[PDB]
Amino acid sequence: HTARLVHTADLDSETRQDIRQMVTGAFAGDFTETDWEHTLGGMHALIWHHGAIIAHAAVIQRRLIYRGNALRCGYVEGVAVRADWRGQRLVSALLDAVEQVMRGAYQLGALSSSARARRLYASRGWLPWHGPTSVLAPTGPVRTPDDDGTVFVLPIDISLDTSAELMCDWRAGDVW
Amino acid sequence: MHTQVHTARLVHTADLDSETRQDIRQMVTGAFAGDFTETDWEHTLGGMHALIWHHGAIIAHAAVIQRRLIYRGNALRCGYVEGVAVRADWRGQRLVSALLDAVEQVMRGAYQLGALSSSARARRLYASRGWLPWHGPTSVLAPTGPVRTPDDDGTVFVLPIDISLDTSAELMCDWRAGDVW
Ligand SMILES: CC(C)(COP(=O)(O)OP(=O)(O)OC[C@H]1O[C@@H](n2cnc3c(N)ncnc32)[C@H](O)[C@@H]1OP(=O)(O)O)[C@@H](O)C(=O)NCCC(=O)NCCS
Ligand SMILES: CC(C)(COP(=O)(O)OP(=O)(O)OC[C@H]1O[C@@H](n2cnc3c(N)ncnc32)[C@H](O)[C@@H]1OP(=O)(O)O)[C@@H](O)C(=O)NCCC(=O)NCCS
Ligand SMILES: NC[C@H]1O[C@H](O[C@H]2[C@H](O)[C@@H](O[C@H]3O[C@H](CO)[C@@H](O)[C@H](N)[C@H]3O)[C@H](N)C[C@@H]2N)[C@H](N)C[C@@H]1O
Ligand SMILES: NC[C@H]1O[C@H](O[C@H]2[C@H](O)[C@@H](O[C@H]3O[C@H](CO)[C@@H](O)[C@H](N)[C@H]3O)[C@H](N)C[C@@H]2N)[C@H](N)C[C@@H]1O
Ligand SMILES: Nc1ncnc2c1ncn2[C@@H]1O[C@H](COP(=O)(O)OP(=O)(O)O)[C@@H](OP(=O)(O)O)[C@H]1O
Repeated sequence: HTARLVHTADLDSETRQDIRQMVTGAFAGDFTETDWEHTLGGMHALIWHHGAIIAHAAVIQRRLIYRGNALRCGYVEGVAVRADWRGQRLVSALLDAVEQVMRGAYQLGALSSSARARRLYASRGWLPWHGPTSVLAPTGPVRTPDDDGTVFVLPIDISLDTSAELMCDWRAGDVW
Repeated sequence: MHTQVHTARLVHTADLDSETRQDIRQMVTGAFAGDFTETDWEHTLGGMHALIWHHGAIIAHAAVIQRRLIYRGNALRCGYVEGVAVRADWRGQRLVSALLDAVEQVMRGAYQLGALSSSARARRLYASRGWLPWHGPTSVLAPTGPVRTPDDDGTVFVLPIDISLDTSAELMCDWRAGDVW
């Protein structure tokens, strides 16, 4: 299988719904209205089999502040492979597409991973963040300790001290 | 299907081949008569470029990049318009309208609102298409906290997509290097 990249604005309404339902079912309900909102706005890597969406990952644009610079970041959201199609390395095909988008448009990729998926990201060259994570909330920088240990980055055109602070920009729901 | 002549084509930054990317950058930089910095170029990257081609050259460009604008404590998902330019030999023919057809389509299909900071020259063009001028004070959520951006007051326009915005309220953009708006 090979993923196809489609911008959110190019999704017909039937396709957009098929994605939301497949991703929601793949997370077994652990995917909220704001998790879905966070998957919108960027490029969706999609894998189909006979007219049905069997795999999805989205890369959206945001800023991550590292050593005072607001790095242009491709943030990965909604990675999911339909349950009956798992164990077939379809996720590797989704990540090939999302990583291609990073190399062509961003300074680094980033994402917040489940304890499970960590081996997968690390095997592809993603780096686990060791420094304290924070978010630039409307009141100012606030640490995000519940997200520590879950963030991974994919440097594109920068070497990174992964034990320095990393502060994402603000949004509703999970900020990472 | 007709030839598609002068219809703007949408291409993500990651899909621009090297020659096209350089053509866009020199064209947009030259369209602005020296008021387009390296940082302003960086701001045009990461999203969808609306491109109009003529004889293999880019004669108009507008990019829609994604960011958040904070309104009443809500981080709205915004398509922000950067690098709007029509090459000078092609101006006066409404090609910017063709760019905006594409930009507005991206807003309706992917964001809660479009926004941009307009030149005094271009304000009427946007207002004519239904973009609303932002009358409230503007600010940016800088690393030290909110800070007003008075130099950007009276320049911002928005295109709400099925959300109602009180355009007299404070509007606070997220942080980046260079001009935040
Ligand atoms: C995480 C996920 C995207 C991986 O997709 P995938 O294509 O199945 O991944 P792979 O084929 O490379 O397999 C990954 C691991 O999943 C497990 N797995 C294998 N078969 C499985 C099956 N039939 N059903 C469920 N999990 C299975 C194994 O641990 C496997 O390790 P291995 O490849 O070294 O043997 C997928 O399990 C899924 O969508 N999970 C729920 C959503 C979620 O957690 N997404 C990740 C968010 S960061
Ligand atoms: C703003 C811009 C994109 C408009 O593009 P366009 O396709 O030429 O727009 P229009 O055809 O609607 O012309 C806009 C106005 O420019 C003027 N104009 C006409 N011919 C012109 C020319 N040859 N050169 C300069 N301005 C001209 C007229 O005032 C016209 O208004 P009208 O339609 O009411 O007569 C273009 O002038 C530009 O690239 N300027 C430099 C970059 C810039 O400032 N971008 C704006 C980003 S906010
Ligand atoms: N809930 C659905 C989401 O799950 C993941 O991210 C989320 C991570 O899974 C979250 O991680 C949390 O849940 C995981 C997985 O159960 C735990 O391993 C982890 N220690 C805990 O902090 C982290 N705290 C936030 C992040 N948005 C996907 N990357 C995106 C998806 O929207
Ligand atoms: N300099 C190149 C840029 O010009 C425009 O935006 C810029 C606006 O033109 C700027 O507006 C300023 O410049 C214009 C003159 O062009 C004045 O009308 C306005 N009062 C003044 O504040 C505003 N302050 C910042 C914004 N990024 C383009 N939309 C984007 C482009 O990168
Ligand atoms: N209305 C326009 N304003 C500005 N340039 C224009 C316009 N109409 C035609 N041109 C250009 O003026 C040149 C001559 O136009 P044509 O290509 O139509 O010429 P031709 O029919 O005689 O072969 C072309 O530019 P190029 O040679 O650098 O590619 C063409 O793009």
